Amino acid sequence: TNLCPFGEVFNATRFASVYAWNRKRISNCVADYSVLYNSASFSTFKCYGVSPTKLNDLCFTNVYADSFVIRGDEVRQIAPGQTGKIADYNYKLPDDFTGCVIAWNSNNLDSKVGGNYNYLYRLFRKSNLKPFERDISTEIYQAGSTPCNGVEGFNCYFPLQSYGFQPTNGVGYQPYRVVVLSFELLHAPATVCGPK
Amino acid sequence: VQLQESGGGLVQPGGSLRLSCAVSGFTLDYYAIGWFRQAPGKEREGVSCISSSGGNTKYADSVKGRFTASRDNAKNTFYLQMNSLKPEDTAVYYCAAIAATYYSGSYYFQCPHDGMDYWGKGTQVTVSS
Amino acid sequence: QVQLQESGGGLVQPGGSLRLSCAASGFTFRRYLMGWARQVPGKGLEWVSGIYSDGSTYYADSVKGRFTISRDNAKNTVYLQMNSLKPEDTAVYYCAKDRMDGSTWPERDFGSWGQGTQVTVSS
Repeated sequence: TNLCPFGEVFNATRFASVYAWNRKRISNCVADYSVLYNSASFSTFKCYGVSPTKLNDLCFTNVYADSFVIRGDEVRQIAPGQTGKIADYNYKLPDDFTGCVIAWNSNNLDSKVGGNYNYLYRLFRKSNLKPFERDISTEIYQAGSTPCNGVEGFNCYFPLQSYGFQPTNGVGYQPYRVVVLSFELLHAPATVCGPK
Repeated sequence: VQLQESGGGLVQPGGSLRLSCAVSGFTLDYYAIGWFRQAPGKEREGVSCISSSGGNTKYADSVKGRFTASRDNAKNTFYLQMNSLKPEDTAVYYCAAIAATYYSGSYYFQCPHDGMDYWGKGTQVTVSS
Repeated sequence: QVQLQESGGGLVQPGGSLRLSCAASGFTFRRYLMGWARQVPGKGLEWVSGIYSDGSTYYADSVKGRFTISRDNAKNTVYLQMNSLKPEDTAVYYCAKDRMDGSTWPERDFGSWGQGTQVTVSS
């Protein structure tokens, strides 16, 4: 019985930044959700609209896997009805989200002495991001009265900000990898079910 | 990491001052140091922002031409020289640090208010006669 | 708001018993998941054990049998007791306050983190 390749998502060598969050579509397979529960890496496993036990007994036409990296104290923003810089400007979940949120500490892989600057998050935007939208524009954002023409000044900010992950940083500030599973059920054969 | 503020004083109009900010425990290869101010009755406002190297200095329009930001060559201490002070400049001044942004082979050193990671305790500066 | 303090540990012989203790003031301790998490140097955090508000207990395969977790009543301290320690346990142990009330078995969200102490098992 062919299984859903969850390993290609969780054990990916490189994880995309939060602003440019990577989405993989998983379809037409069977997935055993109990390799997830019975693991100790995952510090955060929370579900909305469904119950972990039910997952084995249900079927879904398509499962989406959104993956990215954020700060520890920012994981609380990956939930419906939350606010903050990440939830407002980078990744927003709809109010009726039905799925599970999985996160684990990745300090051994994404930090380096002196700081790892390759991970960025969006810090400025004209309006709040609509749910499941990924704008990756990098134009200069004008925050003050002075008009901006592409030269960063006191009132002309580059919209992206590096995290600067360090190993010395406390657990609250260490990098966490996040994977969001979304369960949509369309009008189509549901070939994602439980293995029983 | 610890941030200490010093040099707060009372001076006559037109006088000068020098604020110091001691930077300790930062192992980051590239960071930025910003000076902010908070006046009575108003929100916090940016005044200055400098690179760790000290090559790039950015000043707000109000303070431009009167404030000079420099870094010592033998210590990790950053200075904000304030000349020709005006009474409206009275406020509590805060030292703050933030990581620099690396993108596509170019570094940016900015001081966005909401992005600062560490703050100092601040000192009051009053300019009266 | 919430403070977690780690007490115990140090240098223990193999087979030694160490009783780790956290105390948390600043929230109603009675109904919140608590757990101990291990960070062996060279790896990421691993969730050893935790206890829910209703006494449901969770252990890891490595520590199953070896460890016991206790949640105190009329006190805000959780106790973690390790026996027959072996070199593989040399690490730092943290305490964690789940961010939602009345959780069940597979729902864990450890937002708050304590300043974990280091446990050394040499000989």
